[PDB]
Formats: sequence, C-alpha cells, structure tokens
Amino acid sequence: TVDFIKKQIEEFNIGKRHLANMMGEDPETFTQEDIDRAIAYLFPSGLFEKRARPIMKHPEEIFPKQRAIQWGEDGRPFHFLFYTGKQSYYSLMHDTYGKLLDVEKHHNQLRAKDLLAEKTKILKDPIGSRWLIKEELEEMLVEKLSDQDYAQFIRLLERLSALPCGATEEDFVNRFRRSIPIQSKKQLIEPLQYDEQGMAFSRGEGKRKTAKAEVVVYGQGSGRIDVNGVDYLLYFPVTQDREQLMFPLHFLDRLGKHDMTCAVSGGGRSAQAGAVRLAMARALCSFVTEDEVEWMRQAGLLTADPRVRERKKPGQEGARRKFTWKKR
Amino acid sequence: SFFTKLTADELWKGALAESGAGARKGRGKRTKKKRRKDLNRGQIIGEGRHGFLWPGLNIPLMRNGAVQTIAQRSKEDQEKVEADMVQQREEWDRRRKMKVKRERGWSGNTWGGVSLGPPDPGPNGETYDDFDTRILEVRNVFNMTAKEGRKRSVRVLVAVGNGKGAAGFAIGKATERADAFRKAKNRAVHYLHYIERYEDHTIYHDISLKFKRTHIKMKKQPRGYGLHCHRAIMTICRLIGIKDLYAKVSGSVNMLNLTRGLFLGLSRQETHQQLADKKSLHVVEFREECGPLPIVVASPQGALRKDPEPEDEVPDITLDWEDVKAAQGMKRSVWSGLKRAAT
Amino acid sequence: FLHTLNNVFEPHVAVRDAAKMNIPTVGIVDTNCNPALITYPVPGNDDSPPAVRLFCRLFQVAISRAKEKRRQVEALYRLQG
Amino acid sequence: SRYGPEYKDPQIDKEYYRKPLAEQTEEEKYERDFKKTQLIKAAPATKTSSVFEDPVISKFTNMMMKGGNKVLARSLMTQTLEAVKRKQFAKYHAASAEEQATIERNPYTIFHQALKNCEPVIGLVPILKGGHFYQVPVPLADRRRRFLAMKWMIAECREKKHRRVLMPEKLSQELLEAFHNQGPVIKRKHDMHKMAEANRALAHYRWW
Amino acid sequence: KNRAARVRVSKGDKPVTYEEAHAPHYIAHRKGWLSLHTGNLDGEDHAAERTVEDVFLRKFMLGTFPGCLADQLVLKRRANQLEICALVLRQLPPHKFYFLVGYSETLLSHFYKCPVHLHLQTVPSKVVYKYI
RNA sequence: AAUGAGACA
RNA sequence: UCGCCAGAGUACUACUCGCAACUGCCUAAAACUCAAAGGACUUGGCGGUGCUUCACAUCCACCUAGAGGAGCCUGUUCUAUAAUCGAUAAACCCCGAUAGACCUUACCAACCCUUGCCAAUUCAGCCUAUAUACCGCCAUCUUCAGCAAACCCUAAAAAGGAACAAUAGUAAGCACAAUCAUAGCACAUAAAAACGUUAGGUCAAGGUGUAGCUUAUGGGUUGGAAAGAAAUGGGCUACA
Ligand SMILES: [K+]
Ligand SMILES: [K+]
Ligand SMILES: [K+]
Ligand SMILES: [K+]
Ligand SMILES: [Mg+2]
Ligand SMILES: [Mg+2]
Ligand SMILES: [Mg+2]
Ligand SMILES: [Mg+2]
Ligand SMILES: [Mg+2]
Ligand SMILES: [Mg+2]
Ligand SMILES: [Mg+2]
Ligand SMILES: [Mg+2]
Ligand SMILES: [Mg+2]
Ligand SMILES: [Mg+2]
Ligand SMILES: [Mg+2]
Ligand SMILES: [Mg+2]
Ligand SMILES: [Mg+2]
Ligand SMILES: [Mg+2]
Ligand SMILES: [Mg+2]
Ligand SMILES: [Mg+2]
Ligand SMILES: [Mg+2]
Ligand SMILES: [Mg+2]
Ligand SMILES: [Mg+2]
Ligand SMILES: [Mg+2]
Ligand SMILES: [Mg+2]
Ligand SMILES: [Mg+2]
Ligand SMILES: [Mg+2]
Ligand SMILES: [Mg+2]
Ligand SMILES: [Mg+2]
Ligand SMILES: [Mg+2]
Ligand SMILES: [Mg+2]
Ligand SMILES: [Mg+2]
Ligand SMILES: [Mg+2]
Ligand SMILES: [Mg+2]
Ligand SMILES: [Mg+2]
Ligand SMILES: [Mg+2]
Ligand SMILES: [Mg+2]
Ligand SMILES: [Mg+2]
Ligand SMILES: [Mg+2]
Ligand SMILES: [Mg+2]
Repeated sequence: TVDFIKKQIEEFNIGKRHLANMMGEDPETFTQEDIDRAIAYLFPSGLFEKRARPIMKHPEEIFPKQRAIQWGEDGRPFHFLFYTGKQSYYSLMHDTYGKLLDVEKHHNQLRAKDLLAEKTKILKDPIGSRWLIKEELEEMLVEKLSDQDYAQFIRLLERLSALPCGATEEDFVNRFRRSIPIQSKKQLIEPLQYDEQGMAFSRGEGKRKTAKAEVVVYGQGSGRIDVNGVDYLLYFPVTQDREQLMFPLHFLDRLGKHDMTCAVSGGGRSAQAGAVRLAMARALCSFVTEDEVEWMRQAGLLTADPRVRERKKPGQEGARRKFTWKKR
Repeated sequence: SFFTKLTADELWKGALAESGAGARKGRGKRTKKKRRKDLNRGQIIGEGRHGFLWPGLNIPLMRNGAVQTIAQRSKEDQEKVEADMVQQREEWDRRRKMKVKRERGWSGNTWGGVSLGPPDPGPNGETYDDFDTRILEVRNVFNMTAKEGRKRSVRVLVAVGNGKGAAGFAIGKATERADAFRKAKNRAVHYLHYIERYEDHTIYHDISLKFKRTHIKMKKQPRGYGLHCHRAIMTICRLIGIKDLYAKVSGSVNMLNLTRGLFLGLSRQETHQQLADKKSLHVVEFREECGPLPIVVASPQGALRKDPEPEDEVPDITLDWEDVKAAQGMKRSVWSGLKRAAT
Repeated sequence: FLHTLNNVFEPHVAVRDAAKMNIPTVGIVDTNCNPALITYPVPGNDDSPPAVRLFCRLFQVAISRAKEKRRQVEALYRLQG
Repeated sequence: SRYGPEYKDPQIDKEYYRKPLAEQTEEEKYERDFKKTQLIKAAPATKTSSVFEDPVISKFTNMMMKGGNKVLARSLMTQTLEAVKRKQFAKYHAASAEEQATIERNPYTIFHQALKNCEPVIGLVPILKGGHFYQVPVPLADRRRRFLAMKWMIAECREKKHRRVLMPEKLSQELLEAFHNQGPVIKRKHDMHKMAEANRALAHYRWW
Repeated sequence: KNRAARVRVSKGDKPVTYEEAHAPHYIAHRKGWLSLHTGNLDGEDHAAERTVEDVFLRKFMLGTFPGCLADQLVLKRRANQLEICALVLRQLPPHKFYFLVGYSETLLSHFYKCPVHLHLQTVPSKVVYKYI
C-alpha cells in the first residue's frame, strides 16, 4: 500500500491549499491546529465521541504503520531472521544480547588492563524515567508482542543497564526510556490582595453537596464571621455546624486573629457548614507558611468531598434498595 | 391505513418463519420447502392498471423530434399487455419446479460415487483440471455441547485422482455440507500417492493385507476381465487408473479403514525392476496364450548373479483357504458367478 | 539442524515438518537422536563447545566458497559473450 | 465508595504535627505520606480536632440516633451527661468528710468506666455439627466486646423503661448502676458468662 | 437481550452500512439524527405534525424509487422549505430520475403547502462499513 | 434430603 | 496338543443320568418375545466424590431497618353474576394500565343495518382460532466470557490442540476490554453484555402465514358488568 499512501500525501497537500484559500489565511503557515479549528467550523458536528468528529490530518498519522515488503522479486527474504515469525522483535533481542557480550568483553579487557572508567547511569529518578509500555513498544517495532516476550526483553535491558555503561550503549538504551510528567501535590498559594486601604484579605472558593460558599478573610480584624449579612451564631444554631467553622481556625491557633464575611447559597445546614469550612481552608493558605499548608492537606481540610447523592434507578425503590423479591 | 403497511423484507421475514424456535432441534418436521417470491422481478416503472402512458418512464420522451404528452391506453391494448405479464409469471413457475438431475452415484439418494468436479486451484495459480474427485462416505456426526446440546456436524471422505497413476484421499468436516465438500477437495491434493501399474492396467502382483480389523485381498487379472471389486474400491481404481483387478473384503467394511488399507497396500507394491535388482537375476514372464515363449520383462542392472536360486521341492508358503477352495471347484454360491452390469 | 532435539528431549518439529514439505535436511545427530527422517545425517557431538564451533565454521567456509565460486563462474560467463 | 484505593484516612490530631522533632521513625512516616503524593480523603463531618470530643462518645451518640436525627441524638447525649453530673453534684454535697473525696463528678470518667465493666469477656457462637447446633465459647475480639457493651445499654433503656420516664434520665440511672457493678447490664454480662462456663467442654468443636 | 434496530451477527458474509452497524444507544454518540427540525426543542410547539409528515416521506420516497434507494433519507427543515437528501443507486436511466425529481418536487409542494427541495447523490452500490 | 420427564431430532 | 465358543432374554431354569447330595450338586433344552443384547472410547451434564482457592449485601459468623400480627388501599386465586382478555416457579401478582362513572371496551341483555370508512375490486370487515407457523419488542442464566468463519497438525480425527529456561497452532470478526454520558480528572453509578438455553411472554401495539365467519364470529344505538363466605401477595398509616 505504498502507492496508496503516496496518493494520500499529495492530495492532502492540495486539499490543504484549498482550505487555506477559502479561509483567507497564509497557505505557507496553515498549521495543523489551524486546520482543526477550520474543519470544526465548516462542519459543526455535535457528537460526544471525540474520535467520531470529522478529521483531516497527515495520512502518515492517520493510517496505521504498515509492514514493508519482506522479500525481493526472487523471493529471498531481506532480513536474516524472517523465518522466525517475528523478525523485528528477535533482531532487537539479538542486537541487545550482542551489546551485553561486547560490554562483558570490553569490561573483561578493562579488568585485564586494570581500568574502570565506566559508571552506572541507570539511576534517572530526578528525570522520572520509565521503561517502554507494551503498547508503545509494539508501535516502535511495528509488530505485535506478548506479555511473556515483553517481560523477557525488559529484564534483559536491566542486566545490560546494571553492567558498566558505554557511550554507545546509553544511546541504545535511552531509546527505550520514557519520562513521566512532573508529580507534585503542592497547591498554588494565592498572593495576598490589597484593595481600598484594605490590607491582607484573601478570597477562597468552596463547594460541597450542592452548596457553594464564598469566603473572604481579613487578617486585620478581630474574631467574628458574618454569613449572608447575619452573625454566624444566629445563622448556625446547631453546635455541630459551628464546630465545622472552628476546625480550620482551631488547627492554626488563630481563632480570633481573623475577621471574615461569607456568602453561601444552596443546600441544607450541614451542606453550607461543610462548604464554608472548605472555602476557609483554601482562603487561609495565603496567610499560613508553606510547611503548615502540607499539614492542612494531611488533615483533609484542603480536599473537596466527592460524596454526592446518587440517582434512583428505574425499577428500584431507592438508589440501591430494590422491591421485595418473592421467590415463589 | 397507509401508515399501517410495512416493507417487503419485513413481510417475507415473518411469513417464511425461518428464524423461530421450531427449526432449532428438529421440532419442525414440515418437510415442505416454503419458497420466497420476489414481487419486484417484473417491474415497469410507470405502468399501472389504468394504463397511463407517462412520457419519460415507459414511452420515449421525444417522438419524431416532437415531445410526447400524457396519454391513456386503449382497452383492448391494455388487456393484451396485462395478458403478457401473467404468461411471464406462469413461465417463471414452470422454470422453478424442474430440478436438474444430478449424476447417479452408488444409489439414488446416497452421495457415494458422486463427482464434485476438479479441485480448486492452489494459491500459487496452479490449475488442476485433469484431477477428478469422488465422494466415498457422507455421515452426520453429532456432539454434545453445554449450551446448544446436539451439535450436528457433517463429515465427508473423498478421493482425488488424475487417471495417470496418482491419487489420494482426505477427510473434511464442517457444520455445513456444502462447506464440507470444499474442505475435503482442497485437503485431498496435499496427500497424494503414486501407485505403480504393471502395463497401466493391473497391479504387479497379488496383495494380501490386514489393516486393523479389515481383511482385503487383491489379485492380478488379465486385460479381458477387469474391475470386479467392492463398489468403493472400483471408485478408487478408476481414479488411480487400474482397469483390471479383483478384490475381496473380509471383516469390517468401514469406509475409512478400507480406503487407508487399500492405499497402504498399493503403496507397498513391489515392481519387477525392484525385485530384479534385489535378486540380481532375470525375471521371465510366461504368458499362457503365448505358449512356452520366455518373454523377458525386466533385467537386473549391474552385476548378474551366476548362482541359480535353490530349488525347494515343497515350498513353504501361506495359502488362504478361500483361494484353494475356489481353485479345486468347491465354491458353489449363488452370488459368485452372477452376471452384472458394465464396469 | 545443529541440534535435532528441543529443550524437552523430543525430536524437533522442523525435522518432521520438513519431510512433509519435501525439504532436504542436513543435521548433526548425537547418540540419542533419530536420524530416520534426516536425509544427510552426520553422527557427531553437539554438546561440547569445541564441537559446536567446529561445525559452524565448517559450514561458514562451505557457504562462502559456494557463494564466491558462483560469482567467479558468473564473471567468466559474462566475458564469454 | 467514591474514594479510590489510593485515598487514605486523614490524621486529625493536631499534637501529632506540633511536636515531630522528638522522634525519628515517626518523622519518616509522615514525611513520606506526602512525598509519595498519596491522596487524602475529605475530613469527616462528625470528627473534629476539638479537644472536648471523645471517640467513644461519637459511636455511642450514633447508635442512639434513629432515622437521621443527629441533632436529637446529640441533644439526648448532652442531657444524659448533664443528668449524671447533676446527680453526682447533689450526692457530693450530702456527704461526710471521708465520703466527699470519693464521689466522681466527671461524667466522661464515669461513662468510660461504665462501658469497661459491661463488656463481656468471652462470647458464644453456634456451630453446626452432626445436624445440631452447639453453643461454643470463643475469645471475642476487643472491638466486638466494646460494641456489644454499647448495644446492651441501648437495648435495656429502650425496652423495660416506663412510658413517663424520659430517655436521658433513664440512661443516667443505668450509668450510675453500671459504675457500681450492680446494674442489670452487669447481670446480663454475668448471665452470658454463666452459659459460657456451663458449656466449657464444647470449646473443642471450634477450629480456630 | 435488546433487539431494537439491530442487525444480528451471522458469520462474516452479510454487508452492513454505517447506519445499521451501530446500536440505538450510540445515537448522539457515533451517529446523528436522520431528521432535524424545531418541533422537539424545549419550548416549541408543533411537534406531532412534523412527525407524521416525516413518516410519510419515509414511505413515499421508498416507493417512488423502488430498489434504487440506498439507505434512509435525510430530512432538513429550514424556515418553511423542506430539504430531502437521498442516496440512489445507478439503476434507472437519467431520464427517469429527472422525471421522478420533478414529479416529487411538485406533488409534495402542493400537498404540504410548502416549498420542497430534493437533492440526490448517486453511488455505484451500497456503501459497506463492516463485514464483507 | 424420599419421590418426579409425557408426542423434541 | 487338549478343552471350550454358533444373537439376546427365557436360563447357575424345566425334564433326564450319577451322587453318604433330598430347600442340594453336576449335566442342560424348548415353546414364546424382541431387532437388538454386549465390549471399549469421545465430548457434555451431574456428583450429600476428594484437594486447593474464593463469596465485601454475602453462604456462615455477624450490622440496621422491615414483611408475616390490626385497620385501610390495591392486585391475584376461589366464591358469585346474563356479563372481557392476557400474565400466573426463580423470569406472575399497583402486571399489559405513566390508569375503566358514559367513552375507553374488546363483555352481557335488547333493538337496528346488509358492496357494510376507501379511487377501484365477484369485494370491504373480524379484539375469530393458532405465541407450537412468525416478524417486531423483551424476560432470563448475565458484569457468565465465551461465540463463529478461514487454515494447519494427529501411525485417524467421535474429537482435541497448552507448557515462557515453551512440547502445534495462526491472524482477523462479534462480546468483554478501552472509549462515551453524568459539563475538570479520578472513583462510583449509569449505559453495554455476543452465540445459545427456557417451543419463556406477547395473533389484544401493529403487520402477516395457515384455518374459520360473510343478511354474521361483521357494523351501529340504548341500558347494564353487581357482590365478598373466605385465603393470599405487594404497599400506606400506626401500635407513642
Ligand atoms: K468431562
Ligand atoms: K403487607
Ligand atoms: K355503550
Ligand atoms: K391472523
Ligand atoms: Mg429508603
Ligand atoms: Mg418470537
Ligand atoms: Mg431413487
Ligand atoms: Mg454394515
Ligand atoms: Mg547431546
Ligand atoms: Mg410413590
Ligand atoms: Mg462367529
Ligand atoms: Mg438362543
Ligand atoms: Mg450355583
Ligand atoms: Mg439347578
Ligand atoms: Mg430332556
Ligand atoms: Mg441479602
Ligand atoms: Mg413502616
Ligand atoms: Mg398484614
Ligand atoms: Mg387484600
Ligand atoms: Mg382476570
Ligand atoms: Mg391465562
Ligand atoms: Mg367482535
Ligand atoms: Mg415462543
Ligand atoms: Mg485414539
Ligand atoms: Mg480461531
Ligand atoms: Mg480483548
Ligand atoms: Mg467522564
Ligand atoms: Mg468506570
Ligand atoms: Mg444496567
Ligand atoms: Mg464496556
Ligand atoms: Mg409456549
Ligand atoms: Mg417460567
Ligand atoms: Mg401464553
Ligand atoms: Mg389482527
Ligand atoms: Mg386471544
Ligand atoms: Mg391473514
Ligand atoms: Mg355486534
Ligand atoms: Mg392474611
Ligand atoms: Mg411491586
Ligand atoms: Mg403521624
């Protein structure tokens, strides 16, 4: 299917020229991202499946990678492992094993000459290096693999990487390395805001069980909370609800060092109490040092509660309860 | 009630009822094949009972350079056109009742001895029109399954041959009889034997073998009397090319064992040339109709032994009681000497 | 076949399959092998490293000479006409 | 459960974080808690870092709740502690010199001690063998014994109390009765010991 | 087992088009609606009249073009004009197609008292998406 | 923990 | 070289010879009945068979709230009336009905109409019989993982086809998976769940095969389908 790919390549370039002509842009810089936004406009397909929308991309990226012809006109296979069923995988295994012997042979010669100029470079923890995934590896060798074959190949690399490392070997090994994204659970500390001679006031957002709470805390006032224009004691008659508001401030030993005004809507008494508690915890991170912010997470203050009421299934009394089941 | 009507495919899919639970485990013993008739086989877009000639559909749009207009049809003319349609439908019925008479096999209903034509060409483009195949045994095979229960399967055993001395056999099993034949033919050409034929009409010497629990004995015969063997053996013999043979089958008469036993015995045949080479002596054929003339048929290539064979006064050979009984004239059955049809 | 036995001490499948496909086989047979289906058996040792290396080198030069002498005759053929 | 397997139970005790420098192994425990980037569940509504709470009180308060009235359960638990406190204060006033420093005026101390005396030591579980059931004694775990003591307290004060007497005052009487090892719950605990001791030869049936 | 608007698996010899190869629960996920109109919006009236007219066109177009119809029609309603998009096989001569196009446009316009647009796309055969 | 099937190939 | 064997049941039986046997042993048929009896093997199901492992609403141990008791509401069976039908182990029982005072209505008692809805028709019409002739739409095992087609192998093949330091299997199709929806991700819930099983349910959504009716099993008008001895299921309100 080499010719079919070539036909797709040439007409895609021609099709790109027509799209740029009708869009009224510069055809020399009609990038793929511009094509995607252009196609999404001319053909406004409303579908939930992201892969079902109309696309026009590079045929190399669209069509899956295809195996090349394995033999000449006389029928002789080009590669010397074609009769093993999986030429690409076994050739990689053969080369990888050959590198191990060369390293062992080179190390044996170095030991004979009493020289150790190599170092172990396997440790790539700060970079965050991980080996190839089976799905990724199959797309590199353009051939299907199995779990048993994948484990054997990876373990062989571990033996190769555990030995003294040469410059050529590292380039061979690094093709099998993948870098994980940055992993961290630190939150973004919101800088303090000053407005109309007001000093050290911060804003936070909280939501829990169909109840959104808007809390702004002033760091220059005494200890009082004004929710929806009324005192918190009147607004929260229940002792438990007022205990929730204490929980953030009490953990920081700053019960009376902050003046707050809140606006929470929706939900019951406990939903609002939980929402205001979450908003205060996020809003107080600005006034607290970074070390105790971590302590805030370990206590569960900064983590939103994902527990929401479930639906009622058709044919059941409730969310989980079913009707009485008469066996006979 | 226009909205109450349905599609043609929906109507026939329900009227035929060829998808219900009746035709699952033999519950339906109707034995009458319901036939589906395509009602659009005869269509003339525009033609109607009232007989309106619409320019563009049935009548040509332009007539002598003038575009025709809408016009009706005469009552006598419309009757003839309708009479044409009904005769066409009656003719179609007459061409469906008749069935092609297949090749007569060993019997009127069994598939034994029925040829399936040349085998399918190989993947390399090789074509086999000289080879011919015959069906030897078709038998329904049932298996017990967890879900369905009785899983009916059809297996067949066919043999292929070119008539020049090369033949083979194979077995093909599938869920459908039509697919069973296709598998059997293709797998047959993979297993081929070459059976030596003395003068291309008979085996070199008499063969006696016992394959498992099947006793089959074959005897050499002259040109005049040929093909007096089991009806399954005759089918294989015509494919191999042997035209003169006598075979008697004793014990089990299973088709598979008989086929394997026959080919195994024939592939073990020893020719005159091989016998001459292993003995380094000349082999002389004494034709009975040619008198005492010592015709030589094969000569031992290489060194010729000058030592004659030791002549035993009383040979020590194993004789079959049936052969001696027939030779002395003691077999007086009412089936041995019956006159039969052609080979 | 430099070893006619697999890792479970059974005859190799290729030995049986090659006979089915009518492919001649030249295999080294040890004292516990089956040379019945091999058309060119070579009774020898296939376990000691010196024996295995010797057979490989002998087939190396045998192939190389065949490849080279095929080319030499081709060159002579080209200058013939 | 909307929480995945990675989420863990949060730590609420403030004192656990305020004095970490006095120990080394515990420092390694929580420094890796966030270094592994393990997610933390949301703080439960019931539990709080308030120094005036007690875990045994919350479990007892939850059991008294019927339906979803947490406020009513909390109100009943508040009055019950008050009712015990009033009775202990009244008895303290009418006491001699040696009797004055005997009476305990702490309801939390009384409540904790009362449950530790109503917990059975060895329980019973039926075992089917030979087509019949034999009551085989077993060494019940601590959580089961603690749970069973609370259930007996609730069952007694709900059933055999009079209609006029309120719930908080009736439960207050039983707490004092159990504090002196003379309440009916203590009698029920002894009755379970009576059956367990009688079937002391059937302990061989169990296979654990 | 669900059976609404599905084609059952039968070996691999029966061709299936894109519309028939998807279960009804894939609507608005993999395939769109064959007809689009304002009747089934939130606060819009006149929904039953649109539905009955839609069904009639499914039965009229199928009978007007016997055998040559590829798959289901596509009905678009803009303003007061009605647009019908069809896929028709190469069965009838082009003379007959224009005759039916003119016949359909005039007859439907005078029956529903609205302008009708009939656009046709011709394909050599039914388009196959799976099996075959 | 005793008993059960008729006009399905 | 000797002994024994000529379909199965009748039959280690009847009659007969010998015997320290007398309810005995040895010898050993026939009438009659059937078209089979019998040996070995393959797959499946099952096992109050053994070994190992496992049930997160789950079998036990164990948690909470309820049904069975009473009234009431509603649905079946039975009883009853001149007065529908269908569901009716798990997979029926506030089920077809997200719905009956007339209507609906298909039931009964009376009283009327015979090209009796349409453009035409020696034809309209039928809630007439057949879910055991069916299409449609599902229940169910089932959040079980297997189904089907092409091809190869087996000293024959009914059928089976895996050993990773690998010993005959291969690549695709459907299903699971992944993805999508519940406006972040995650989790969770929805949604999905093939080939088959139960001749499972539905001729009364509608269409239709076959059979039946045609001044009648068709159409219209008026009035009327009461009633609960009793038994039971699912619910609401309680017994504070
Ligand atoms: K089995
Ligand atoms: K009830
Ligand atoms: K009426
Ligand atoms: K009917
Ligand atoms: Mg509930
Ligand atoms: Mg059906
Ligand atoms: Mg005949
Ligand atoms: Mg026979
Ligand atoms: Mg060896
Ligand atoms: Mg009985
Ligand atoms: Mg015999
Ligand atoms: Mg007999
Ligand atoms: Mg006896
Ligand atoms: Mg006797
Ligand atoms: Mg006698
Ligand atoms: Mg349960
Ligand atoms: Mg209740
Ligand atoms: Mg009751
Ligand atoms: Mg009732
Ligand atoms: Mg009824
Ligand atoms: Mg019924
Ligand atoms: Mg009627
Ligand atoms: Mg049925
Ligand atoms: Mg066998
Ligand atoms: Mg397969
Ligand atoms: Mg998969
Ligand atoms: Mg999502
Ligand atoms: Mg999920
Ligand atoms: Mg579901
Ligand atoms: Mg899924
Ligand atoms: Mg039935
Ligand atoms: Mg049932
Ligand atoms: Mg029924
Ligand atoms: Mg009907
Ligand atoms: Mg009926
Ligand atoms: Mg009909
Ligand atoms: Mg009537
Ligand atoms: Mg009752
Ligand atoms: Mg219910
Ligand atoms: Mg009330």
